[PDB]
Amino acid sequence: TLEEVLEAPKALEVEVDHALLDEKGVARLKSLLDEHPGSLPVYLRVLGPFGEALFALREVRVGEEALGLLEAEGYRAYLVPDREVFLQGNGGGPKEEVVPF
Amino acid sequence: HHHHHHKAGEAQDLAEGWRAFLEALKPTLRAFVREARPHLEGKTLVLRFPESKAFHHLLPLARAQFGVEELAFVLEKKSLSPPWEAEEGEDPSEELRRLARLLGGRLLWVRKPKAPEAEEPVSEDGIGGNGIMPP
Amino acid sequence: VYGIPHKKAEELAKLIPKPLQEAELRAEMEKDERIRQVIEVAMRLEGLNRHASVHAAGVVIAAEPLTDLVPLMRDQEGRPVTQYDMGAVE
Repeated sequence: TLEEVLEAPKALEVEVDHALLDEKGVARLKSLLDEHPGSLPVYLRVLGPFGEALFALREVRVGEEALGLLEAEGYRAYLVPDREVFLQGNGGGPKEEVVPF
Repeated sequence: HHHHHHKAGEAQDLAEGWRAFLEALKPTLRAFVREARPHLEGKTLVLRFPESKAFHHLLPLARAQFGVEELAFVLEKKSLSPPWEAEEGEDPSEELRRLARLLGGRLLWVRKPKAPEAEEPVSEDGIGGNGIMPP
Repeated sequence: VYGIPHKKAEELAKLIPKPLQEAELRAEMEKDERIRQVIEVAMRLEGLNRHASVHAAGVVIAAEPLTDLVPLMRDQEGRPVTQYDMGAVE
């Protein structure tokens, strides 16, 4: 349910456009993700020429400060629910996710 | 009268108060005074309509009366008008939020039950618990 | 100084209401690193002359010779111009 999603640990998601060359080489995105370590999986929505792609990042885990400081630049970040979390029936749990509703 | 329709119960009882042009509750009135003004004018123009009331005796015809003096309210926004807020509580907020509008949500709030949510769903508990999670 | 691309310049120019000392849309400065210096240099070159010149109606009639108390110039069209301005002459 909605409250089960909203409580489950959230993750950072940036939505970058197609317009970005590879042989600069795209180190700008990698440099700005380095400075803010933590524990949030970074997702990338690349609106390509045909089909909306889904790209979870690599090693970098954000610390929930890099959302606002990234929106300062020409990127549209979000604090979306983490996809990988959706499973199991403990830790939260499903009882505790009914409490906020 | 389009505003007078939008009327969501007690919604417009404050709306008439907030963008005003009244006279300290306004003698012999009423709220709105902007109900009478278009009756005086008689929309759209219309020559055989705004004369009627002036002959017996929109905005300029309304300013031509009128119970002006007072000067209260302005917008359209202005005002007047375990975890919780908190700390304490003003507003401005002293724990969470806001990059307001959010400010405004803490002033209608007090007091003093938590949750709920009301109206209803559903993020005032989450933002609260999330704000407690960073000690 | 000639009229070349005023593409982003006209956009930056239209943000001004006034001097750059007050000018409130400064959020444009944090975006790019190039335009930080453009503004900062511009406001450093703001009040500077900028040259000139003569006054449409300005005429002085001194009792003793002007050259004793006020220094002089001569413009392009051959007018004896005062080096001080309105306020300084008065």
